[PDB]
Amino acid sequence: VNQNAQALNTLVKQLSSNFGAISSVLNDILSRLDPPEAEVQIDRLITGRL
Amino acid sequence: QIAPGQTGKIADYNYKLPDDFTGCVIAWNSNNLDNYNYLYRLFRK
Repeated sequence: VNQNAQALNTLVKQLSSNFGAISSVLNDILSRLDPPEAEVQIDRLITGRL
Repeated sequence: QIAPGQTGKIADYNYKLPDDFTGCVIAWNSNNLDNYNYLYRLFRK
């Protein structure tokens, strides 16, 4: 029970990690940057989450 | 401003290139060849 619940906690905690993007929040990257540069930041959160 | 995925008065309201434009951009001066006929747009909805 502990190992499944610690694994599911680490999995959600990893949304809020930056992976070298300029924010962990996908709405910061969307609202702050324009599409030419925002996509190159989003691919860091995609490849991190993935 | 004439490159894929850029912003400014021309590249937003007047003529825009996709972030996945496949191709090349070329320009040369025409001061000695071409004045007010050259219209461009300031604003858009």
